[PDB]
Amino acid sequence: MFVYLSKRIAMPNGVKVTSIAWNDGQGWLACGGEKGLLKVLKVDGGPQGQRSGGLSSSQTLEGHDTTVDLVTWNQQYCKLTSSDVSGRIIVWVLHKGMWFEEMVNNRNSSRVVDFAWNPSGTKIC
Amino acid sequence: MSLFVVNAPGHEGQLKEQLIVAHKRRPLLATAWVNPPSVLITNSEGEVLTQVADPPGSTGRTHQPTALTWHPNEELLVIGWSNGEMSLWSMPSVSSLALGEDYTTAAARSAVQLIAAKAATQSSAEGATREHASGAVVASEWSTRGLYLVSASQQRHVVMWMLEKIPAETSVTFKLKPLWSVQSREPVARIIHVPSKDDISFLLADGGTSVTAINEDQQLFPCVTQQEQIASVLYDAATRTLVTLTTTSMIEVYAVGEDIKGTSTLRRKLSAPATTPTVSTTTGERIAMSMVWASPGVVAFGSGDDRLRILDLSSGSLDVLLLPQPDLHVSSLATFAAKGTMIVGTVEGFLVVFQHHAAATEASQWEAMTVHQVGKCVDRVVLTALGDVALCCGGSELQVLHEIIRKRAWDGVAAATQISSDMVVIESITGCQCLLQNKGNVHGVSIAFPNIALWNGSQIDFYMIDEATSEITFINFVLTTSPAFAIHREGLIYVKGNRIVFETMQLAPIAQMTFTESEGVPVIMDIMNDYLVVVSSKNYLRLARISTRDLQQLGPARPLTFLEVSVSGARVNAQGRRVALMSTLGPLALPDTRIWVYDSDTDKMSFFDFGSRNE
Repeated sequence: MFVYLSKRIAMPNGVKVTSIAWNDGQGWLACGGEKGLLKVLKVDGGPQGQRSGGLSSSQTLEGHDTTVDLVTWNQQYCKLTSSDVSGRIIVWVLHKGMWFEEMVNNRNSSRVVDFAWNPSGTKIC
Repeated sequence: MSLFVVNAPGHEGQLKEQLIVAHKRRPLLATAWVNPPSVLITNSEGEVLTQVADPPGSTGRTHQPTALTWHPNEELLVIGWSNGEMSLWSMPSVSSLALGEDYTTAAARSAVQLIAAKAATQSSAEGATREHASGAVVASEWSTRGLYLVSASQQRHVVMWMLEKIPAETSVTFKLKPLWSVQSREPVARIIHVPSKDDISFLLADGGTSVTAINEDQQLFPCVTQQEQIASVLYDAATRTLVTLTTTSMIEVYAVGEDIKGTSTLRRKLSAPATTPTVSTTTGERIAMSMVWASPGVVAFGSGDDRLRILDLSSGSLDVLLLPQPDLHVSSLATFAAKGTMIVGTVEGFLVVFQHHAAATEASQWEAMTVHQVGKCVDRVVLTALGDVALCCGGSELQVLHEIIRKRAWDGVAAATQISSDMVVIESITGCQCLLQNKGNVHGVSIAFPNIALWNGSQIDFYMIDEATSEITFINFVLTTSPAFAIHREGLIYVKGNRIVFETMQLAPIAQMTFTESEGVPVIMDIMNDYLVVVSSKNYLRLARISTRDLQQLGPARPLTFLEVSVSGARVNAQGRRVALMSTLGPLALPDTRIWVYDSDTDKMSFFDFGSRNE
């Protein structure tokens, strides 16, 4: 296989990126950055967005305070899961191109390390 | 022929000639004034829409705007001040107001854009002062698709900005966020953008010897290299051509490919003599170099002399097309690609308008249509979306010239002629020649002697002449906005809303039946003797006969068969049977070379063209 650079995208404010997750369902790419930065792009994976690398949509998300570090997807229901250094875990649901917060949790005692979806997409660890 | 109407939105502030900008598609225009430092945003007719100052928080430091740029498709302006603060002026869209759906005529759109501009907003980009490090924004530029912005300051700081359109719960807001903070060798003067045929890549020129581009790789690299100082760089996106005229007036045309590298194709020595040069001592500055894109493939420049120098990049031929007179010092230049028209501004106070022949010798293709002597030295010339031309006169002075045809009329007793924006000469066959001045500009003239009605857009004033004393006095106004109005011995017939209102001199209603949207809004009307013709906005033709009591419609509404071809004027004969029709071409109100005749008896529409006569 051949790997070649095709595109560089600079997120706003020049903040170091710490968590990247791509959704198989529709091409929703997620990016996390320091000081509670959460970004979601939509890149078209079809031939229109293949040769040109079409960045179809952009959306900045908020609700995190510390550096976003753990981001994961769920393709069947197209759901997102996010965390931060503080320990705030947020699940995001798509609705008309708007990512609504669905649940916020915080153990307030330990740092969350990683997420894990079952291959069926019904359980989260 | 035709003339400009000159509207000057009055302000005693010192206008900056370098800071008048026009939205390329929406008909708006922004100006920056000093003492007081402020920004007047007006429509395309010079009518003030809003006035903008520093957003609140200032401790008396009313900062000075230094750069204004438009959004290429939205009604959005961004202003770089003297302190590096980057403000953003946004008017709410009409469709966001959720009002009625009848807003499709020009006047209603003007009124709603006026009230929305009064309901606009100003926002501040966060941290923009720090990124410029309290440096005045000497330049800014949007991308071709208008979602990347670049701001360059006098501290050589160049910052790229990403545009985020946030749909609010009841409106739409916008934000501009910094991406990079790079440095140039000098304060960059002009920033240009290159499209790929979206792609983010901006050329930068500081007025030195070499131009520096920057792309998404965050690298500032030169494209063309010259050993002499450059002043202005012309970019053609369709051919990607980059034309540079040196400070010594040397031609350097570079073909630029995808590698962002300029390759010279034509560069020939031009011998401009230095025998007693006319150094600009009246202004105390170097003479401004002037070149713009005259035509696809052809570039014009005026050297500040009495001559105009055209250069055909297709054949490499440079020639001169002279003005009708000698002794004309060209100061600024502009060109309208929609009509193929160049606007030549002179220090003496002349505007010369050159028209494409297709809109022998190649230089004969351009020809000067109108010479308008404004009588004041022009600083900068900026065209608008519709073709209206704004001028900066005397530094602190601004004018907006809108091109119209001269209104005139001939009732049978006296002829009325328009000679200025608001001066009208009325002259009978009895020698009763007198001049009258209006409060506002002249937009419509109708005469039924001695009653004479003039429409100034917002209203019509009908004046009475007492020829026994030869005294003329305003009496009362009819506040309507339609271009359709015509006075008669029986009364005045105009359009209020959908209704076509017939009244007396004391405005006693005569005919009143409400029209519908299917019948539409009449735009054109003609009165002569006892016959009237009405043309709506949907090509509908209604002949009518006016009598002492009623308006007997001679038959139903009729359509006519001809981008699209509209109707701008109609005149009916004394039998009330044949109607002469003036057509236009395209939404730009371009004149048409053929004229139309509708006969109601046979209901035919014949025509005769004048392009066969080159007329």
